[PDB]
Amino acid sequence: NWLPPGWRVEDKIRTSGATAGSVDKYYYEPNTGRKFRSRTEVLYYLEH
DNA sequence: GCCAACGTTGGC
DNA sequence: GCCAACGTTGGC
Repeated sequence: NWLPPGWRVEDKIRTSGATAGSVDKYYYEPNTGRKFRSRTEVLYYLEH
């Protein structure tokens, strides 16, 4: 994508409820493994 | 207070 | 209706 080196993205499928079958993505910072739950939040972190 | 789970919201 | 960013919230 436009992500830097060592950034991992993970799909998690919603298993239950009305939204079941929906996918949420999560972003992992390379050498810290810190977790962000959107693209707006990650590029903000990288921009500041 | 953190956060995983699932809900809500509005531009498309 | 889809998408996905973001609201909420109860169990830890």
